Amino acid sequence: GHYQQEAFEARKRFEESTTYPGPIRAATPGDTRFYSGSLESILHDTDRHYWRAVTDDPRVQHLIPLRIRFKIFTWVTSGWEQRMQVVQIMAPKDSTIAQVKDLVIVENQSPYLCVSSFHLAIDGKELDPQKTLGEYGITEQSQIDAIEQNDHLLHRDDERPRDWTVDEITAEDVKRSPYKEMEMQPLQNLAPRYEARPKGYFGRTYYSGMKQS
Amino acid sequence: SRRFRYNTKFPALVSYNKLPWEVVNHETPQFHMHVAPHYEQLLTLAASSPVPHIIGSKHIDVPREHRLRLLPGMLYLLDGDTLPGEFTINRVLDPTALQYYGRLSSQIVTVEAVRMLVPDDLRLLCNCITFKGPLHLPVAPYASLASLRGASSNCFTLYHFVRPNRPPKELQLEKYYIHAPCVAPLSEFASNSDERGNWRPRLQAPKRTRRATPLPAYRPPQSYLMGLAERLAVVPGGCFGRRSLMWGHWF
Amino acid sequence: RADPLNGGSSMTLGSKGSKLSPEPHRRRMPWTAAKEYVPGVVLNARDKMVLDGVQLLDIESIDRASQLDPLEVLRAVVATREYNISTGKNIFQLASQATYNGRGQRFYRKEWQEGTYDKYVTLSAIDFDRDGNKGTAYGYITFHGETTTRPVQVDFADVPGWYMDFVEERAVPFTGIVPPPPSIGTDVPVDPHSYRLKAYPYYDAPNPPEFVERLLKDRGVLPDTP
Amino acid sequence: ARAVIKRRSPQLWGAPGAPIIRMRGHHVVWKFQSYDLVVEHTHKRRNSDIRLLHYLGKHCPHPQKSLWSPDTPVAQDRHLFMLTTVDIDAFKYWFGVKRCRLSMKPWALLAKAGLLPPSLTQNSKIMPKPLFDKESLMRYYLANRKDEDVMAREKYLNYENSMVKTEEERAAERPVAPYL
Amino acid sequence: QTWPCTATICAYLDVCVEAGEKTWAMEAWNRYCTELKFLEPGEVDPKPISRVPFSLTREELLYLPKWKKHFDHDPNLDVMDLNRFNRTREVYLRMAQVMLAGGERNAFQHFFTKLEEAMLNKPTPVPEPPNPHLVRRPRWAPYEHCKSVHHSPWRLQNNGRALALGPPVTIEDEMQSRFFSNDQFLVHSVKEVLRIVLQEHKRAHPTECTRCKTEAFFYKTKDADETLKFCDDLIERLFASLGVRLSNLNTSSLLSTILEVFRVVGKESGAALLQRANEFLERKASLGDAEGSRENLTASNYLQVLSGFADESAFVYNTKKDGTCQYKTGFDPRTTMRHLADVVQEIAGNPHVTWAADMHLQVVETMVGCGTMKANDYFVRNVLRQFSWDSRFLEALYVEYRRQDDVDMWAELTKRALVWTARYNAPASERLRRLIEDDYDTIRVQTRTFRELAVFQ
Amino acid sequence: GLNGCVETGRSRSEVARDLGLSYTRPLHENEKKQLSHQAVYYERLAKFKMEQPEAARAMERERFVRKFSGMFVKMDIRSGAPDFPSTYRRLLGTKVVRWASKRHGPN
Amino acid sequence: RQIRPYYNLPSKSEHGRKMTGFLTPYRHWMWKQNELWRNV
Amino acid sequence: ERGLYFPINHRIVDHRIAPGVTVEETDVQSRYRRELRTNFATGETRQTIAPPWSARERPTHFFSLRLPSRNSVTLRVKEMHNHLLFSHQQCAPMLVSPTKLHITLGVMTIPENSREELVKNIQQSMSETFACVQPLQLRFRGLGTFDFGRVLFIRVVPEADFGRLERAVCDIRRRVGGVLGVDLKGNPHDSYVPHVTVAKIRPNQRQQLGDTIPQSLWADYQHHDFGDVTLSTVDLCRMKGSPDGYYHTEGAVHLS
Amino acid sequence: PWWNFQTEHRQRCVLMYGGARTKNTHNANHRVFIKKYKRNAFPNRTRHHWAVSMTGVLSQRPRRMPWPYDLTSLIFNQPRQGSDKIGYVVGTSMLKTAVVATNHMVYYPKFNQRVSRTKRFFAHDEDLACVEGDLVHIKQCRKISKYKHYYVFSILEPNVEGRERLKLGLKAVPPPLFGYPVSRRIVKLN
RNA sequence: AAAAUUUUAGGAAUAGUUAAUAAUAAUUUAUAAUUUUGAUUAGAUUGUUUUGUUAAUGCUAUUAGAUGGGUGUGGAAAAAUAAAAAAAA
Ligand SMILES: [Mg+2]
Ligand SMILES: [Mg+2]
Ligand SMILES: [Mg+2]
Ligand SMILES: [Mg+2]
Repeated sequence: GHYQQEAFEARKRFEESTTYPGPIRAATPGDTRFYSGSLESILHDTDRHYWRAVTDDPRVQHLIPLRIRFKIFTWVTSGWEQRMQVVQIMAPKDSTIAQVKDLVIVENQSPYLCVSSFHLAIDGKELDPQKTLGEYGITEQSQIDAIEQNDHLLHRDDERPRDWTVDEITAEDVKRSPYKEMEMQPLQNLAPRYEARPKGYFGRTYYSGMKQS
Repeated sequence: SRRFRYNTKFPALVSYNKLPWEVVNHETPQFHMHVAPHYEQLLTLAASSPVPHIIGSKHIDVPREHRLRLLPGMLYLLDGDTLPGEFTINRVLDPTALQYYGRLSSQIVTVEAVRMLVPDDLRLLCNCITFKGPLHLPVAPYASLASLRGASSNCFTLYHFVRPNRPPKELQLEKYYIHAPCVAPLSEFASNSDERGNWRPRLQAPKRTRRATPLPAYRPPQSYLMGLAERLAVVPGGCFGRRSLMWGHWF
Repeated sequence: RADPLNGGSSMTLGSKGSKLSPEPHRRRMPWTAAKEYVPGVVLNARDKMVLDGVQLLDIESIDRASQLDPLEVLRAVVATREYNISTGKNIFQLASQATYNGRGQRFYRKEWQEGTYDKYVTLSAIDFDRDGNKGTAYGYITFHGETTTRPVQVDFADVPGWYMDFVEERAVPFTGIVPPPPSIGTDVPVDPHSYRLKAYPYYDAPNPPEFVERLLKDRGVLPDTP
Repeated sequence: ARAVIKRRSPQLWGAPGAPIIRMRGHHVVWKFQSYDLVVEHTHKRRNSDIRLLHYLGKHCPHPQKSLWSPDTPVAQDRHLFMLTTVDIDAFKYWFGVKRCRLSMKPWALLAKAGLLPPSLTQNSKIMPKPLFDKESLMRYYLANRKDEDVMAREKYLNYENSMVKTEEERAAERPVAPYL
Repeated sequence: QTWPCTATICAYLDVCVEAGEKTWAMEAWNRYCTELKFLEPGEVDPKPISRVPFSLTREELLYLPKWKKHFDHDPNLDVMDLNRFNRTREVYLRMAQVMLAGGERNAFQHFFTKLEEAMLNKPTPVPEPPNPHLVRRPRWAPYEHCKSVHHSPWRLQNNGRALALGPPVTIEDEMQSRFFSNDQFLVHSVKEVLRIVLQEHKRAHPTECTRCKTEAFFYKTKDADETLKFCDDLIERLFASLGVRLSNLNTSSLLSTILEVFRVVGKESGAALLQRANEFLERKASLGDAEGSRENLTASNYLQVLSGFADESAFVYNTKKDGTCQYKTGFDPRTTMRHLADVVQEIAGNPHVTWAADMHLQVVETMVGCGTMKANDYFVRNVLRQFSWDSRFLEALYVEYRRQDDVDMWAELTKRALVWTARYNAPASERLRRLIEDDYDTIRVQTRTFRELAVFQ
Repeated sequence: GLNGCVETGRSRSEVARDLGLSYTRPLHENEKKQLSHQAVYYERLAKFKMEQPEAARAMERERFVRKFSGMFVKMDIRSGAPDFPSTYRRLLGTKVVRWASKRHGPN
Repeated sequence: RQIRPYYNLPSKSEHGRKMTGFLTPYRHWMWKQNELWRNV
Repeated sequence: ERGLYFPINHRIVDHRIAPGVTVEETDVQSRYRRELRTNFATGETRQTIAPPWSARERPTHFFSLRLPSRNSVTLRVKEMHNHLLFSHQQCAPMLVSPTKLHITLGVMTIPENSREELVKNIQQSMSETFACVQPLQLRFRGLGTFDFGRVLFIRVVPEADFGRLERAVCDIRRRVGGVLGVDLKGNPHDSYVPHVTVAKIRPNQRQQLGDTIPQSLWADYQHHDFGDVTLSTVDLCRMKGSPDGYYHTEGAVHLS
Repeated sequence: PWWNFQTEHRQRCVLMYGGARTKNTHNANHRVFIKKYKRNAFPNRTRHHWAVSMTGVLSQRPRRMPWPYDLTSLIFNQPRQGSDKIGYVVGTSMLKTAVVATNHMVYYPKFNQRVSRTKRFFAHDEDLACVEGDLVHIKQCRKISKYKHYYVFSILEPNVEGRERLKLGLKAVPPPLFGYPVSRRIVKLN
């Protein structure tokens, strides 16, 4: 927006400076890990946990915190939901999209995400695994989605998982997959104990961006 | 209610209370529900001022390789009826789905046909909408649609490529909401028109010997009502408006 | 929050209203949004005294010993139809009888046409589920000569309060596409003789005299003798 | 939001709710009974002090003879007295800035004091509640309605800033010769 | 006793200008910004941040008294380093504006001359990055769960992901003033000085620069001629100092401000404005020695043109004579509407000019004044559904309705327009509401709430 | 590099970091070994999840489903007590059998 | 509370409450009047 | 069950995301403790950073403390090399030859036209700076990285005569870059971090070798002790690997 | 009214004029100890309970109350009490963790005199600067692990001696000769 | 998230356990943590403006109220009789 081009412009015009001595690192502090509060808060690299009234020299970011969004199927106890889960890496500035995929694959802790091969895409357009972030103008503000193999097959009832509400889960598939790990047959402590949302939550029509009545 | 600051409550990995991500399914009617009122705005824009990638010629051709890094998001208008290379054809005859093109068909070009096209690999999509006849909107000379024969051979088509089962974002229609005026009502007073001398001004309000005919006497409703719509926070019709003004509800 | 009643004025609790805003007051419960509702209890409540002296059979009772005279069956059917309209007419009961399932016709519920209230629905399309009398009904709301831009699921289609009137003019075949009717301000140039506005944003109706009588005869202004 | 509602002492909207100004005292033989005007939350606990925002004052509901003043042949002044201590700055703060609520009996007090117009619940049952119709009201309104800017200026001085700067104090505050 | 940094000085001088008190600005100047310099070839850059930040050696810690070790974040410590980016030219500019504001020529001439000279002969200082604590920063969010522009199916709701309602007011499309080159800032400064001339003219004669409250609006004030002389001399001084360099920088804001001066102070009809702007752009295309291909007038300029036509046809409404309207002496609706028409043709021709609600408002008003009775049609076609609008529209339009043939049309059109206000989230203003109320005997349209009336009585 | 920053609040390890200095006492074998074993966690992990996605995915299933089982799911003042046995000692004999003593550390 | 008079729309149900708040147009009008007063 | 219910190390809020997001819309996962892992752990070091214009140009000459024969340093670095090559022989192009070991006291860009005037002047001012300073005994233990893990070096511990060094350096810094304007890659009012560069990855190499020296190699030597050394000799050098088996030396000063 | 005599009382409900509204808690109760165990077997190893126990904390006689007037508040201005402590480093067996012994003050108002007590803290020092026997400055901060809320802010006095001892490969300080006291007699010869 | 104040006449060891790594480890790494400056078990006991006596540093009272988890709702668990809190005209 405004900030992005204001700051970009500032950087560009600061690099074209003929006469500059350079900063004095005695006067340019880092950040603290020691501050009041229980929680550990991670901030921007231009921001600090103390009050610094003076504006620091624009620096170029050598690690860009990319976000990569996946579709996930959550078990909500009335059936399946499809919602969004982000992975966040720190990708070196000049890195190749191939290498970004690799970073992503190493940084997800959910067993339900990276199972098959996937392609990174911005606004639906696939990206070259061959080229740099520099060419595609990826600023960390950019919206980057992630498209799996079977994802265009989801409109069917096959690839989309089958919930024990409406479908048989058989001795075939009780020993395999999320179905196994879930423990459908109720135990005393009630099993993994997932989140539940009831049937009448959204009314008769499910959640939409457009008001349907 | 406002959205809260951060989630410190539940582990992130499990993600817990999350509004479901909305996905647009091309098999169903709902698809069109999203895409249609966009199209109309789009066409309206095309009727007034030029937009670059809207009008094009002789379809498009790309390799199998670069197919998905080029196509998705693409929207363009062609003169004739020719269906894209390598697409299985699905006719949309189902009435419900059709229904959403109502506004676009009555107050813009009449819709002759709708077509859902799916490729060999099934991973792409094309929404193909064939209009018949001239627009019911006026078209300007310097506008994009003025470069087309189908308007102003009376059939022409709109082609929209997209990926299936994606959120109603990455079909890109919102870049088109640029608003340009229809200059038709003022074209009458331009130096170009010869009916500009048949115009005569009303500078002064005419002398009034009458009052407005009093409205029909009020019949108080006979049935049972749900109570004050004010206190129930119902907008005046349950339709539109502010809950402070209770006009037009039962009283 | 968004749209209060009389701004914030807190001088009583009831001073606020029966809801604070149209929007859901907790974000975790969406359905609490302010709608316009209908008395479901009374308007379902179908009369079982029309079903007296009948002998209805059942769906899966097909047996030879089970069923009865064709005359008996006929009067049973008539008593069942009489059972279903026993309050008012459901939309899918109106629409199945009209040509083309009543596409294009204007469905108004009773209370929408009386008092200063003026509203109806131009039906876009209909789905009958296996059962009639239930289903999904889509259309364009028209409120005081103002019309919707796109179709919407018609709410409370299943509650039997509905009336409509069959006009051949409005009928549309399943081939074509139901057009949204014109909103009288914009697409059709406004005219007084064809359409006059019942009530407008700052207007409200004058006092009916007998209500006033009742209220004064209540508060004890106008006396009342047994 | 309690599973088993505490049945006897219900309230609106959960805890602790709005700040409200209440009148309360421990119950005793009527001869000695006093009340407290207290700003506090909507949901009280066992002891009223846990949620207590401020202490607005003592109120004694016993008409008193004024022995403090010298016995006065003026008729009015020898009516009995009713004694109340208001803290008016915390009142105007809590009510004005913090937007309080009000129970009814405190309202009646604050009315006798000229802080608030008399309550909703004070009824001379002599008069009835009024009637209304829009077009008569409208005739009266068309008859008298002030000018736009006069009214805007009213709303300005009442709600927004009151103290303003007339020409003279401007002229008095602007720097003189060596820096002018 | 906090030493104001340069930024602060700017802010306070902005308040000084708007207040037009030179006295404040002089004391403020004299105390704090005196020794403020410019940047020269020898001078270096943003100066680095030189402060230590404050610590204690163990002997400082142990042997000092308690107060010596007490650090509250105190300005005056970082003042030196808040000023490391050299915003001085801004201060000089504001100071010019003030000396002009308080009506003193010599001082103004001084500041503006210094500024001009330094702007031509000294390097452009490196601008400061956006301050984290004022303008914040764009934290990352996916925009996925959002209200999906067509949400309510009665209208177009704006949305966080994209803006579908079109701009309510035209924006100049220039970066923040500090990012400019030195030459560019010189230009900017002239436009600034003009803007202040205008503002001062509106503080002197508030009646004449309000649209159509008084017939006084139609005739030049004495002392306006001297003013315009000043403006002309100024602009010609800009073309005299800056040479061919002007061919390389944005004149858009400058032009729009000149046009707005010759629309407001001296009063020029729309045709005169369009002419002036074209002659100006000719001048700027010619001074640069090239093949021409002039830049077209950008959206803001056209906004000034159109409001020019709107000034042209304007009416004092409901004189106490119960006479309909008073008009600009020597007004021809035909010619006016002719020029407006071919001007809108001109605009809508050019693809790069964005339309806003205000431009449409100037147009609509020009219609209403001209007795065109097409105002409705234009409004409903080009505005109503597609913009977030004022009730100013409905004001001009009610004036239009009033002039129709029969009464029922008046009533019904007006009522319908109120329904417009209720549907389209325009909170019909008190001006409009009063304009409707005035005719109550004729049209019988109630404007007030029930509540509002009761309470009122 | 021996002093902390008073206004910044950063420790001496910090200002030493910034002046690009290292005050680090000579290390014995314990510390060198622990540290050297810690540095490499990410190489080891990277190699693991690239070369052997299955074993990884099994273990992840464990963690994920585990989060939903167990004592607390919610992280509130109770769950989020850094010292559970200490702040609730009044649970320790009867209700809570996990802990035999109220104090395992300095405080 | 919200006053439910006897001439409100009676609900016939054995599974729930005996009287739904729904109004005779008279009661609605009346309510509007009293409300106006309180607005004052 | 083996510890705290929510381990304190796992409690992390990301404020660089957004106010509403993580409550409702989506949840963001990351391994957040790679980023938090600190300057001591990674082995990073903050060197005086160059202004952009100076950042563009290559350095030409540098100041160096010359290491004598028979060092503890050179010996132990040789042992370190052997160990490293036996572990991974991919290091082989990274490693600096034990013959080229020197301490880097600061780095500098000299233009080729004014070359003679500047070497003369520098050498003179340098000789004046160190006239009073007697030899320096410095301690070397620990490793650290410059340039994002591309340059791997031995630290100079401020436990010894180092103090004097810092004054000494900070004098030439204010002469060489302050007095006669010369490009020191940093600001002359700031002090350079003295170091012994052990392994390095140059721009040309970076394609076959990789973008960062993997920390698995030098992890175990990260805190290793290379010992004490006394230094009497200061050099100003132009960078050529060829001429002596050592860097081509344009000037010298003896500390005595 | 607490100032009125036993026989002077009239109403128990109110204070007629002013003063303090007091509740008489009955201080003299003859409260007693119950003896539930034989003197031979008491169900505790260390300490035995034979009489009524005095039950307060700070209600507890003779009163010992928090004194924030010692050296630490003398040198520092603390935002919150205990946000700063000066101490000696005792032991580093835990990576990046310096244990610190620190004195604070208690006041006995009965005897009008002070005592210093001592307390241990875990301080987080990134980077392991501290050696045993350093005089350090220590601050309150973010909860770091279960027991560490303090971090090493500054070394006032390093251990020059101890560091040199380390460089040579020996421990910073010799390990204490005897451990904790015992109730046994350990006969271990040669 | 912490800091200070903590009882028993005759006094010994305590333990899902410390610290680093990290959204790891029912077998990660380490010379680990609490204690005689009185720990942990066990006894008694409702914690840091409330009383009584007294000229007075003292002595002698102060109620009551937060008792784990197991589809985790809710802004917050305080959620299973025991009000004396007007709870959407
Ligand atoms: Mg709120
Ligand atoms: Mg603790
Ligand atoms: Mg116990
Ligand atoms: Mg339980």
